[PDB]
Amino acid sequence: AAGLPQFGSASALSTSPLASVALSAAAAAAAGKQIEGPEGCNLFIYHLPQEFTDTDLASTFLPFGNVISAKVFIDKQTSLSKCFGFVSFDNPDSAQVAIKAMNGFQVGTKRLKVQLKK
Repeated sequence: AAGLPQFGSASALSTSPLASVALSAAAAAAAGKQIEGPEGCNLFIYHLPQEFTDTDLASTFLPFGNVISAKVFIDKQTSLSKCFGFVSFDNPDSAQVAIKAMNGFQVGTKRLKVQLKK
């Protein structure tokens, strides 16, 4: 071939008669919301297990314009539920107000620690 391939997009992987394929686990990096923006309105919270998603916090504070959310799940093996989420606000002080004035994870009995950083 000419040696000119097209990249940038993930293509489908078909199976082959070769059989015997090595399976490996991968940790995708998806951000609860829109791409990154101007920092200064960001918040780091840590209260709940892996079930804590970044999208919930972003949505709540959303006046917090450019919304970039990520999450950090923590469990020793499978049975430990303690964890934190990361959020990144890129907007006027309004996003800042979202962070100081608002906790980020409520569970029937849990409250997330919202630590503000501008």
